[PDB]
Amino acid sequence: LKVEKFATANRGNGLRAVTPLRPGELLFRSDPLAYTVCKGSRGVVCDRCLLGKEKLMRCSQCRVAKYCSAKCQKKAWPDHKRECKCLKSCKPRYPPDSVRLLGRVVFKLMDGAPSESEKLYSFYDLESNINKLTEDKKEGLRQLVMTFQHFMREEIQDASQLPPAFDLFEAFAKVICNSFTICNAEMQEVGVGLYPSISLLNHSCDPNCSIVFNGPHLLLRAVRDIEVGEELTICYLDMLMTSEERRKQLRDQYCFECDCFRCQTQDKDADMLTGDEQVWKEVQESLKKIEELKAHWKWEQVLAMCQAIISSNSERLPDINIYQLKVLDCAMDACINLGLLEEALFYGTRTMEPYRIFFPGSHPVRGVQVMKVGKLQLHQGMFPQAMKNLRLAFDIMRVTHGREHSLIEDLILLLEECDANIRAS
Ligand SMILES: Nc1ncnc2c1ncn2[C@@H]1O[C@H](C[C@@H](N)CC[C@H](N)C(=O)O)[C@@H](O)[C@H]1O
Ligand SMILES: [Zn+2]
Ligand SMILES: [Zn+2]
Ligand SMILES: [Zn+2]
Repeated sequence: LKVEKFATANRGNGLRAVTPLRPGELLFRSDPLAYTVCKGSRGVVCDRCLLGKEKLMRCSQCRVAKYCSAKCQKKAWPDHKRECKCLKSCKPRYPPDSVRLLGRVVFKLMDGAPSESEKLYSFYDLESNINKLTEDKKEGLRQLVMTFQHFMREEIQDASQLPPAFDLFEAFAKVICNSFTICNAEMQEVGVGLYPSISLLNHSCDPNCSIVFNGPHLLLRAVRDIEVGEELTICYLDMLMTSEERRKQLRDQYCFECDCFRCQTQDKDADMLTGDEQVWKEVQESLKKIEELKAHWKWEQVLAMCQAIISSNSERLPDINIYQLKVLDCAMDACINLGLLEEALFYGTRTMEPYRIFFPGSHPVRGVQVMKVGKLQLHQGMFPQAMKNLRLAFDIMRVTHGREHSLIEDLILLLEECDANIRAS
């Protein structure tokens, strides 16, 4: 093990390097203690492997769980067995993701075989911040508790049917500040899970580690050189957020004030907020709907909304503005999913310099973005350009993804195809 739990001065438990670490070094890997497909991806991706398919087969008993294959259906049965009847009874209604997630967790906790996901830190070690919650938040938790009790009612009727140390209210509180959003290879949000060992990592806006998902599986890597004893951190948040926005989310969701170098010095805020507030505020507001559509894989609607914004703001709002940038990114992704590849490259190319600015060093989201643009270029026959970007994507993803991630093999195949096309030209 290259990492260990320790007690920090002022931020609870954390994780630290046992040995010197190099960029790209694998620190930990884990399957989830428990996970579920997220609200917007339900029925779009396989329940088990979280990969999207034109044809998924519904579970016969609930008609809610969907799978890409008989293999996935079977492997998922232990996790699905006790929720099947609960999902069935409430159809077409469907519980919040956290409720479905904790529904799985409670039966997992009764397995006598230790979960690998809990090697460093267990579900019960998870921070709940109970003494820090606002009254409005505690009220929302009590609403969640009631929803769980009703959702689970065919399987569980009383507290005596779960481990004594398990407390439903504190379990929802643990979920708020220890959940991971599982992303597919293209960085679309597809699931949510608990990975208790990985929950040990404290947050920074300039982290020395990063996580990536390959299906439900999580890989933790160093993303720069790290010294013996140094605290290991990850960034909890989207990079395309101002310091005021990050501070709000970290306060509201994680019960802390971020005092990192970036937050203290408003690092990159001026570039993020390029252009006129009266113009970009309208983009920010429009993104609420655009992001929700994207989360539900509604690509035609996303594209329509983004095109309206991109065309109307072209004379006034620069692409480096984070709101304009998010709209370009959504537009690109909508186009890729609809097979509008020339248009996708048009939007993706415009994201390149801002991504270089806002995702410094080695960040998996930038590696994936560069790979997407490289692949589009190769498709469009722009071989020298594609080759530079595919190599750049490799320079990044070798660190952020590593050779244990299946996307690296995919990338190598594109570079070989591009190379062959160059030699043939
Ligand atoms: N940069 C930070 N400054 C202060 N508290 C932090 C920071 N990052 C994480 N935390 C705390 O850690 C919680 C989330 C946990 N996943 C991390 C490990 C946690 N410190 C523990 O003892 O279990 C947050 O909700 C905060 O309570
Ligand atoms: Zn599957
Ligand atoms: Zn079922
Ligand atoms: Zn910060």
